Formats: sequence, C-alpha cells, structure tokens
Amino acid sequence: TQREMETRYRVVLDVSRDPMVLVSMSTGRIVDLNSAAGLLLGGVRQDLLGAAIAQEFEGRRRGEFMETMTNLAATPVEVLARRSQKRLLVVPRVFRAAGERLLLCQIDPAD
Amino acid sequence: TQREMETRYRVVLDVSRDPMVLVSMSTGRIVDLNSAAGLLLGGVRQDLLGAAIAQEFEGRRRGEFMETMTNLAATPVEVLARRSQKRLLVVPRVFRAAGERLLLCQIDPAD
Repeated sequence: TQREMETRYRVVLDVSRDPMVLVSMSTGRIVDLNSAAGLLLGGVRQDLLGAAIAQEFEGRRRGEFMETMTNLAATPVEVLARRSQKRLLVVPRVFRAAGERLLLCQIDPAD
Repeated sequence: TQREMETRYRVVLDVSRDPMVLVSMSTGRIVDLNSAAGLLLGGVRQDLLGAAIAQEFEGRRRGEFMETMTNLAATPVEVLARRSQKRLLVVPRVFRAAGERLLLCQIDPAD
C-alpha cells in the first residue's frame, strides 16, 4: 500500500496534461515533474530532475526566487525559460509531506 | 514515507486542472477524482466517490462499459453525463497498483 500510493502518484502526475513541477523547499531543486512541464521548460526529465529551479529562469537566483514563490503561495510569477525561450507564468502552492515542504508549481504559457 | 506518497498523490490529483476519474477495475466504481472531473460530470465529490461509473452515463451499463474501456485502454468513448447533461469524451488508461487494476480516465468536453 506504500507501493500503491507511489504508483497512484506517478500515474496521476505523468498522465495529467496540466504542466506541474515539484520543488524541494529545502534546496530549491526540482524533485519531480511531468512531460507537459518539461515541454514548456524546454528540457528532458533527465536534465531537469535535481536542477535548481531558479536557474531555469533567466535573471532569477535561488534566494530571491524561492522567497518570491513562498510569499505568493501564502496568499503568478512571470518568467522566461532558458532552454525553451518561452515566456511562462508560474503559480506556486506549498504543502507539507513527511516533515518537509514542497512547492507544487503550475506552469502556463504567458504569450 | 507512506504518508508522503499519499500526500503527494492527493495534492497532484486535486491541483491538476486535467479532469481525471479513478475507477476500480474490480467493481467499476469511482475510487477518486478531482474537482475538474466533478464539474464535467455535474456532481460533488461526496456523491461520486463509490458510484458506479457506467451509471453516470446515460444508456451505459457496467458490464458493457467496463469491457469497452478495458478494450480501448489496450490500444475516446463518447458519453453523456446524467447530472451535468454534458456530452463528454473519455480516454481510459489501465495500471497495476498493489495486485489490483485501476482505470485512470481523462474527461474532456465533447461539444
């Protein structure tokens, strides 16, 4: 049933056409995402897992970027993805999972 | 970490704007869904959990409906939701979770 929840998560995340990136609050790094998000970011899953999310967006740095997100998730950010050169909108939500916080980020084309 | 996977699943499913319904292969009943799916079906979560999915669609019966889905998921169905009176398209995918099969169904407006 541990195996079942992981599987249900994996399937729901990968099938959903809603572009989503999962970010560690602790490290500002991507822990998971779906291919719809990969497509808007312009990167494959393998290159984006473990990546610092702020560094995918031109002009952004981890400190400022994570504070911006955390602040918004308390109430969209306008960004430009380096790999795809697409202008995007990012809407963050914060949730607690096993003593740890994650940012689930929804991504939408801005233009 | 069992608690973490459930939470990650719950969040990813509820946040995703992609309308999804989770159906038990064993009983043909809904085990989970998001509010986007609820909206197209025309029902609240509380009334749809545990419901036989075929009975939400005018003219469909569980036997035939589940076989149709299972068959398609091997390679969209056109349905009419009773509560919302909306014409929909349903695209099923099958996956194994803890000795059991689930149909993840994606729902889209047909008209």
